[PDB]
Amino acid sequence: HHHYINSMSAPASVQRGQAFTAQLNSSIYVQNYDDFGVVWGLAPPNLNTSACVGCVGRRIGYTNLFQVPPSGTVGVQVTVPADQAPGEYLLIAGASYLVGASGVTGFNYFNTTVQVCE
Amino acid sequence: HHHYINSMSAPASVQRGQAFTAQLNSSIYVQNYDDFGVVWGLAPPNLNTSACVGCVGRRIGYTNLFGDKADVQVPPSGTVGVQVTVPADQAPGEYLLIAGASYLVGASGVTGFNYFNTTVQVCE
Ligand SMILES: *[C@@H]1O[C@H](CO)[C@@H](O)[C@H](O)[C@H]1NC(C)=O
Ligand SMILES: *[C@@H]1O[C@H](CO)[C@@H](O)[C@H](O)[C@H]1NC(C)=O
Ligand SMILES: *[C@@H]1O[C@H](CO)[C@@H](O)[C@H](O)[C@H]1NC(C)=O
Ligand SMILES: *[C@@H]1O[C@H](CO)[C@@H](O)[C@H](O)[C@H]1NC(C)=O
Repeated sequence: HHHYINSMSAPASVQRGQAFTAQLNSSIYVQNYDDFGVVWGLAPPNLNTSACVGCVGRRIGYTNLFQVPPSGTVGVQVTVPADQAPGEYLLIAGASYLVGASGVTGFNYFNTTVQVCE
Repeated sequence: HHHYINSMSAPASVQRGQAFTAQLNSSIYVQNYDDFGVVWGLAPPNLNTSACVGCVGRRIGYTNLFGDKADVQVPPSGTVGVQVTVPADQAPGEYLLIAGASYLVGASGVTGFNYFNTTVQVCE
């Protein structure tokens, strides 16, 4: 229990209804750290997280994690629903976690721009 | 898809090293609502959450709630029991049992944690 997800990547373009792979990177940490899961969201590219605290957009997946390489890469399956309108979006990964002796829990967010094609 | 965990209960006393049954209630929700999982923590009885934002204390369990491989099936409205086990080395005494339920809600996809606590005595 001493590694955390530190970043997320994904293809620049995806086809709706067709699964693709998102990559999650991890690194070692001194404090105890638990990655519980990752919610996958598809958001408008203009999303304002200050006005919409915690927002990830439309939920398109959830990955339970609680396997994961402590200091490397893991691939995760993600699908944009077939009915999604084409265009530019933000793909948002919301990683739930616990850290430390006090058990601080929360979400870390990672995003990338993706083009959703028919 | 339209229900949410709104409360938690547990026994007044639990034996360390032994699993006990905690209860999670759920209610109907107007907007779309996902419960992803519940982290179970043992926190000092004096925990100030204003100073320790989002703290659950020592992690003693995690219940995955999403998908068909979910640990338990939450009824849209009602209660479900969850097996939670206090570590065998836990110091005896009074604690807060804290349940941290991760969620997503609404068309904007607001994600976060809801916290429910109850006082529990841990005995040898
Ligand atoms: C993830 O980590 C690997 C090295 O472990 C690196 O090659 C890759 O570029 C990283 N991706 C991101 C988005 O940081
Ligand atoms: C997307 O991530 C960047 C950092 O990688 C951050 O500055 C930006 O606020 C994020 N956007 C949203 C909508 O979360
Ligand atoms: C909801 O939980 C409370 C205790 O937290 C309990 O009194 C009640 O019976 C529960 N709901 C149902 C349907 O029993
Ligand atoms: C315990 O739950 C009550 C709700 O009845 C809440 O007011 C209180 O802040 C909780 N305690 C902590 C330490 O969060």
